[PDB]
Amino acid sequence: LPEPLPQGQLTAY
Amino acid sequence: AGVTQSPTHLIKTRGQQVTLRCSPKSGHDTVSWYQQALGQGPQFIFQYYEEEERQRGNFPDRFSGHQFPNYSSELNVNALLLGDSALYLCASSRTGSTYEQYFGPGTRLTVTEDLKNVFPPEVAVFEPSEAEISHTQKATLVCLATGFYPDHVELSWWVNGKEVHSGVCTDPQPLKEQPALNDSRYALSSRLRVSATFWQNPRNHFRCQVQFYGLSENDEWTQDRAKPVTQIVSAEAWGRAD
Amino acid sequence: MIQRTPKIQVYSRHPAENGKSNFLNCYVSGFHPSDIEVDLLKNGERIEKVEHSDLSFSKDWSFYLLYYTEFTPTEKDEYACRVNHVTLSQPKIVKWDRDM
Amino acid sequence: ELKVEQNPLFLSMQEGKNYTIYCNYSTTSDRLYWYRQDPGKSLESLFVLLSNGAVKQEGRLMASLDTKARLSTLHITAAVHDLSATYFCAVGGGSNYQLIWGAGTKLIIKPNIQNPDPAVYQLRDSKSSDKSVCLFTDFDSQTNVSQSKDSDVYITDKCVLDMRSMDFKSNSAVAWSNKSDFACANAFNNSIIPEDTFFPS
Amino acid sequence: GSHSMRYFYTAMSRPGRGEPRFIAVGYVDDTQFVRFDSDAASPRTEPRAPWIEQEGPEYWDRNTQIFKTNTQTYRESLRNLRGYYNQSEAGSHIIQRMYGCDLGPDGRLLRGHDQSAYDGKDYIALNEDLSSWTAADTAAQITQRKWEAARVAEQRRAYLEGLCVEWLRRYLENGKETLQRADPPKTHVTHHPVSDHEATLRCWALGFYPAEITLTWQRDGEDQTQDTELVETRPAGDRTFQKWAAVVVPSGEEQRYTCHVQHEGLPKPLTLRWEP
Ligand SMILES: [Mg+2]
Ligand SMILES: [Mg+2]
Ligand code: NA
Repeated sequence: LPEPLPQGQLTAY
Repeated sequence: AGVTQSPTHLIKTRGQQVTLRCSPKSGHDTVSWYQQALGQGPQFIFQYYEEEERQRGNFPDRFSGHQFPNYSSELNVNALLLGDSALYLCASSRTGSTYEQYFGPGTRLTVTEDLKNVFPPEVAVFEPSEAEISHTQKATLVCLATGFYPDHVELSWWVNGKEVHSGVCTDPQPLKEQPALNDSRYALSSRLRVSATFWQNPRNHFRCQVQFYGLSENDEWTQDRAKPVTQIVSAEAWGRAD
Repeated sequence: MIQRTPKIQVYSRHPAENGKSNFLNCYVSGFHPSDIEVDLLKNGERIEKVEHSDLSFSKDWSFYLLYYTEFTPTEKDEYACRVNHVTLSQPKIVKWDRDM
Repeated sequence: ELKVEQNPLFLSMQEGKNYTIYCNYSTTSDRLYWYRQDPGKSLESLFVLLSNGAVKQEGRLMASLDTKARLSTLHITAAVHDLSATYFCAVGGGSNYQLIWGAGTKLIIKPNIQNPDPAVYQLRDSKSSDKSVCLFTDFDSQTNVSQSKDSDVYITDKCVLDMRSMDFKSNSAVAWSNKSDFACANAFNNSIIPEDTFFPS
Repeated sequence: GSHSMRYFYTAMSRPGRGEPRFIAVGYVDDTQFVRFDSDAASPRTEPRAPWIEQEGPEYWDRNTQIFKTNTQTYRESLRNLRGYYNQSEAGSHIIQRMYGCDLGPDGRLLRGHDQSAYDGKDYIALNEDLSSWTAADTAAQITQRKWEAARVAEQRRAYLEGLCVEWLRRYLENGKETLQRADPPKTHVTHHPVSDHEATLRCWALGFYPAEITLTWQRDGEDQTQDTELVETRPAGDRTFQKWAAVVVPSGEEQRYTCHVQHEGLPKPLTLRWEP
């Protein structure tokens, strides 16, 4: 199972 | 915004049809539909995602659903059976996220043989006893909402035009007035306890308010009694000094 | 930047037996960047029914792919793999040696 | 195949005390939820447990997941009346959208009555010489209110009110009958009540 | 053991030829089980192992949505790295990331991993303790801070210690038939003369699972490390692997030579030699 999206926005590099 | 549902209630007869609306919590894209019967755990109807019915539970074709491009949904139930009476609930979640699933307030469906079964409540309040006041220095107002069908009511206490929660206690379940029949009307009691000194001030106003979820303006009515529409039935009382 | 040239391996799944159905593989690995053109040739002509694995990388971050096809080895038929990368001035063709 | 069973179906508890309710499930859990439902209300989310050894605590509630035992437990600490509701357990398996729900565990948190003053009082309708209503109040939480033999007599179950400001809690039961035969003194007969209960007049 | 789960993400920018492509693949051990390619008509996570097909509708929606969201975020990440390095709008770049878990006793995490590379060079890694990072350079330090600020290591740790390790055992249970059976190498030594004076000895190892293997040529019980040709372990396409070790030997001296095979499927190590 891949890591689930956080409740908020996904943090970039 | 959180999970929303519309309508509040529906009172139908067999063979009729209904549609119910749900809007997911902002950020949620998938919606769940559950049927909950009296003293029962929710039962899965279907899940909609990307406007498609993703999975279905043990529900027939008369249970049909829709999902709009804005993630909002609809649950249509046709050829209504007396057994379809339930709390129809919607839950939403954000796909590929943290697994939270929130529910809407639910739509209370009642499928009855005939609309003649629908009755609004009679509300009455009863004033504190001299004895209670003298013996406890406390005062209890009792409010009775009687003779209503269906069991869709919201009782609230209003002291000085403001809703109170403190010192209140409403029955969690109504009484069947005719415990023997299936179309029995209900009775419900509530208590509001105040200090004797508060009841003793006649400038203090008490109102018990019962919201009934009854018939729509659109429902046909043929009975020689007021159409039992959604309405508020209240009973008021001023404090006494004695 | 870091530009790594692909290492090529041309082989069969099972030991090659003339007249017997098998699989012809070309394993392109050790490359970087990801863009690669890979072809399997039967007597110099490209095999049309050619499938490949999904893009993945090794511990050193270099990519690897598998290009494969159903095939029947014969005594006369020559099989090869033709590969093109940015690191290559022109395509690199490797003949399939059945003993390797 | 995925079956969810909660236990007990109902739990009687004293405020201030600690209790544990259980959720057993039969097949591999993808998700295990704990929901709360108040009477005539919808489902409030409490917890989602996703993997073995997960423990989540929110206020007086703590949920743990044991995937080896295929059990989840909900701990209620320093129980307060407000925690009284039906607590549900829902499980999802096989990466299906369909959650199987437990039949729920009704939590009845009873108050500890410091100075029981059991009494039956008569209340009058502000409006008329109706109906009128009898009130059983101030008794300890271990008093069980029973339904009447008479079908024309109506008795509500015991209810807890909280005079939050005064830090005071009390139990009450309400009785009424249209029949003029009915009287306050006979109302709570058929129920086992204290005997020091006060009957004014 | 140890069993493992790894997800491999490849984000590649391509100026003028469209928006960055995102590829994700999933592995349990050495078996790929999923794929996602943003270049498809309607990108959908696809099953790549038989044992993953059983998963219900939710698994597909979840995987697709994670990958579709990561695609957008990887476009953004690529623009950031371009900027950190003051890079041309014309050049094509690649962010790679490998993350996953090693299964320890009691089904608990034995080891967590999360690593990233810019254009094939180590960029940012999550440390063995799962709370810290090692930035390869100054640009990676900007990332390090973005992540420390967003408490990313704690989020990633929760996944590795929980969801990841739970989902790995599951997959291992569903596919115990193949994932839990180690296929030993089928081995033989071939002889190929080179001249009147020399001959090639090739030690073959075919059809083994998983890929980890050691093929060693030994002359008189002494490692031929110096002159042994070794091919990269290569896939046979049936989910198994192939490898050969070759050495040029003096003609008539072939019996001094021995091949050593170390594999997980092999109860004891193999001592192999040419039997004409
Ligand atoms: Mg790596
Ligand atoms: Mg070229
Ligand atoms: Na190319």
